[PDB]
Amino acid sequence: TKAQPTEVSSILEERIKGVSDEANLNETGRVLAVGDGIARVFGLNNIQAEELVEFSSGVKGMALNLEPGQVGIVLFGSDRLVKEGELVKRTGNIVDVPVGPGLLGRVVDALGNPIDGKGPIDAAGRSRAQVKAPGILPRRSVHEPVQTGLKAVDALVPIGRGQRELIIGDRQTGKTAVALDTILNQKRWNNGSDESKKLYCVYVAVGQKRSTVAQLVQTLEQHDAMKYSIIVAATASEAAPLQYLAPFTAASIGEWFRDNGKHALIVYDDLSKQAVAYRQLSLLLRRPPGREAYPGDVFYLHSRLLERAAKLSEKEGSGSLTALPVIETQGGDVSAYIPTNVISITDGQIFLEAELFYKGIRPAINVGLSVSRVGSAAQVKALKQVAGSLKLFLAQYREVAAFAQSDLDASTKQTLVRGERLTQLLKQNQYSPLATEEQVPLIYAGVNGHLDGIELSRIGEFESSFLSYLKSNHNELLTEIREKGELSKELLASLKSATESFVAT
Amino acid sequence: PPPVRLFGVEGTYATALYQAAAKNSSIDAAFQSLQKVESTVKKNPKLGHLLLNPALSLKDRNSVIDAIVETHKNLDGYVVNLLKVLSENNRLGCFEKIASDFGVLNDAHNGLLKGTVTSAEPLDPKSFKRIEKALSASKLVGQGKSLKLENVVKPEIKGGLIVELGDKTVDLSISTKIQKLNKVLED
Amino acid sequence: TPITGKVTAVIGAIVDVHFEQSELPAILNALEIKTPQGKLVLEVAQHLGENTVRTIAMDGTEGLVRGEKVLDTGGPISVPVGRETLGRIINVIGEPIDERGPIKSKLRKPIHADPPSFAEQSTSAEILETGIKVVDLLAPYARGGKIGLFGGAGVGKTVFIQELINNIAKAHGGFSVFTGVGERTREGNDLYREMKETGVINLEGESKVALVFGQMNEPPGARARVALTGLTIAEYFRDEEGQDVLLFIDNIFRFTQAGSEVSALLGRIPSAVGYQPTLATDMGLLQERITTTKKGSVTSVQAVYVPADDLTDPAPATTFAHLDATTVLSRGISELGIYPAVDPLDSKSRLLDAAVVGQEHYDVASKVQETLQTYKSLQDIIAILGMDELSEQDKLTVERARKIQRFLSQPFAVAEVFTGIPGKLVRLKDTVASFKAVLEGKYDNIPEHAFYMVGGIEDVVAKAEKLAA
Repeated sequence: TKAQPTEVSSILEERIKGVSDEANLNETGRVLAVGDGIARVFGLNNIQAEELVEFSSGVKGMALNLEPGQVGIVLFGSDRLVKEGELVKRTGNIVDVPVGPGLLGRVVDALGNPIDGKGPIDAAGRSRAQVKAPGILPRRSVHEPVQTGLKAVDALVPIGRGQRELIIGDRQTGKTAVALDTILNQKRWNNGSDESKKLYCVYVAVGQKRSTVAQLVQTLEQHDAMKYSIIVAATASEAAPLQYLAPFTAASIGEWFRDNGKHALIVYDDLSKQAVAYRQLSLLLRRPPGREAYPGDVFYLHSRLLERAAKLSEKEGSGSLTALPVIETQGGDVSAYIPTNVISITDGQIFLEAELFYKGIRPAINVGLSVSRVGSAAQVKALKQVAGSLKLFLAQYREVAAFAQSDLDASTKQTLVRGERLTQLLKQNQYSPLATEEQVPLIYAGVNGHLDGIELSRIGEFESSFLSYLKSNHNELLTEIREKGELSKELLASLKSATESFVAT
Repeated sequence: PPPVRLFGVEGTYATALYQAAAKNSSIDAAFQSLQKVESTVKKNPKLGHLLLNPALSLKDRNSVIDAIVETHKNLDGYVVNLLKVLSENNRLGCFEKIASDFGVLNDAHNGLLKGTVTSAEPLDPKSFKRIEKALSASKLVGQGKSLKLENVVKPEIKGGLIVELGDKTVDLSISTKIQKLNKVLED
Repeated sequence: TPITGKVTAVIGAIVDVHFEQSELPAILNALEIKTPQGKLVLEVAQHLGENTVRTIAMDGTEGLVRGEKVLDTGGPISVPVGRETLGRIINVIGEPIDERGPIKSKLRKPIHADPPSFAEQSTSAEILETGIKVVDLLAPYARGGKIGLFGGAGVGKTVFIQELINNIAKAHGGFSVFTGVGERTREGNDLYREMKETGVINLEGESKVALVFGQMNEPPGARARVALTGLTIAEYFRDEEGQDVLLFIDNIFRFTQAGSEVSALLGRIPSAVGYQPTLATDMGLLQERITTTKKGSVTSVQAVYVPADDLTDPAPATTFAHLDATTVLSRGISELGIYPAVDPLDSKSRLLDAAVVGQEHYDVASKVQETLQTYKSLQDIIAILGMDELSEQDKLTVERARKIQRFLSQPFAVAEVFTGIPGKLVRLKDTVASFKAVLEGKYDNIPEHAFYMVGGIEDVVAKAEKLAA
């Protein structure tokens, strides 16, 4: 006829034997059938929705399905630990994770257990994992700088603080490095006394080898930068429900900084592995497969995660928390449900081409499929002026090379000469972050066509020599770009003159 | 768990009832009260057969229970809690089903075989007795298990006789012999 | 009235209540469950028997203690509408979330309403022009019409719509509604700011705009009834104020998507892909409440975030049914660098005709379509064997088509921020002349690059002088 959870013979036997089990089922439960990393518990009638429960196995779970007579907890933990008819006690609180200031230079897991084991986490509070996005009214436009040290990603992609900006590209191109370079570049920003010049960068590692992350941590401490950055970890080892809760928890920690008004940044690497995790969880919850077998609430998950990163209003102290979610594109095909969903949410994407990567640019920023919907201003005015038209130029090189494969018009050839020469200038090797002051003249040179004086072979020589030359000839110009942050007509002329001077030699 | 496992679906209620009242050792009492309420089911045929139909509310269902226990107070007490369960679970179609299941389960706990000697004719009482004697004589009855034996008339059994009890049958039929004949005299 | 219930289940934000009292709220009633954090408005969607309804919860469920008292607030949720909704940004509930304080509600109107009748239709045909050349040539709009846009949203998709707001709504005198379902909060903040700046919303004095904003953060169920909420405000303008309205919806894929999620939870077995079985009816009802009636003809702009550009996914397909014009926007054409990124063989309007917009316009468009179709047809052939190795007559056509494609590139006003190129809005009469000339190869004596990202024919000529330098 029908199957009801009370039909379970031991439960059924208590009801027959008089009735119930003395109101023990309002705040403690006893586990019923269990497996598939979800448990069905009898009682816990005072359970709050999305409460954290602690099982006597030590495993803690988030109530997901509140059903008449039974609750379907999701086990943040391994199955072997949990056993049937175990007594579940209510934590009594909605899932919260400790948040505070003393997570800078800490590796924690998703439960906030310090897996760096640099003692207990110094956390002011705990804050609920899910928190609503700031509305239209608490939002405020971005204008703060985020300089990545990668000229392309800092002259074709303007990034500022409190934004939502996608970083997308191909599997195991050491995808991480672009972000690592940003963290390094804003070392001197983060050596800045002003804490609106300090970023607190959170690296959420989802679905990555526990070994690889440990190498990264050591790398970060070699590059002396761990102390201004947080690492949240949800490794490959870590259980799929933990992985599901990992980005949300990380964003709570960031929000404590954000809600100090202080400027932060968070990199969620890789949400594609969250998609697989949510898929696993959903399928094991027997929720009907969505497209590409990825659940239908995957859009909801990502959108809730992403939209909690913001540049708050003046009232809220201009609470920056930049978001850079790192998507591992399926075969480099941006048509694909998970990538497209992210693209629509984010403002700007930074697609990278394998062909260019292979063709010796590490990093190799495809600019056909990199856009930044951050638009004009979010980076230094000097780097708006000099950067002027370069997006056009490299999409004129793109156009030129579209039809390059018959006869060439002098206009196309001139562009090809600029394009190729510009491409050499673009090239940057990993762990070479470039100062803002340094980026202005290089871009000036190419834009003002003074880079035709250099041949492709000698572009690299020109770059290093030019920077050394500028400093030796007059570091005054660069100091002006350092403080003024703008090129006065005199400074601009002086720079034109200076560029011409070096170009000549 | 208490003797004789029944894998009844909605018979899980009967199983539960059995073990629950076995552990309270009020099984004979249960069986008797169950007979009495079962009797009052048969003796309530209008709206006690014709309102075993699912259309009752929670509140209206409860009031059907209340009318039944007004009719008699001979109830196990555990089966009054079971009555509550059946009202709440709105188990009413498999209500006499549960009664039958508990009865079988109970009288199995007491020990009592069942049996039938389906035949193509209604055999003699002399036959019933002679066969019953024979069956008790055969090691099939080992005692602690009694017997019911009903010879039934079924035209379907063509040839022989068929004895059935304890999931052990001797099935004499004409059909199997006919079958062998047919097959070989066509091949 | 106080009609109690308890929350038996909370399977997502599709709570099930058991109204203890046999007095059972009817379907499409609204219920208030009181909570320490505000209240929750839930809407009865099924009666599952034994006085246990299953209710959509329009707010994000959490904290719920199993068995929570309910009170029945009855009927379809009645939003508050008015001239004092103009300026306001309103929550799904109707709460002014831009905190211009409470709406002085004249009429509070039910969320659910029925589309006007076949006889009540007043079928328009009045041309609405934008000044966007590609739009004008290929699929000219009509005021009161139903306009449609497809492809990846916020791929400048949002920007395209913003350009439409900039052009069309700064040429529309009546009211205008922007309703953004799953809107990007920063973009919304910018838009609100821009609107306030351009006086379209003016905090003091009247606003000829009203706003509904639905963030994609907000749970699916809330997003489902964002559309209906906006649609009610639109009805107040259409009917009660009478006045013709603009309407923007961005994106209605989010409406469909939300529906598919809740359908599963409701218990409805999911139809193909996963979509709600009631997809067609709901879309139909909604898009016929934006219809052209004797009481008002409401210009609608519908934006579909086509998922992975699967138009074959039934929801975009069924959008075409409820449209009179479409302007499917192609990612490929975006890759080709064209802004507007409009697919040129996948735009249509019924307004395009040889007498509706005249024979000359129609002939020009016909030739453009044919020329481009040839060029696309020979794309394989060209690549394997050069266009040099293809016919001379065709080679002229190919070169011409490359020019035409570039000619269609036109900068835009609020694209000016992103592109960095000052916008161009070119008169429709001018457009026909300009394209006609190009087709007659009059100006096909100058570079292909000249035609790229510029407005009128005169601009191309001037840019030839620029290129020459």
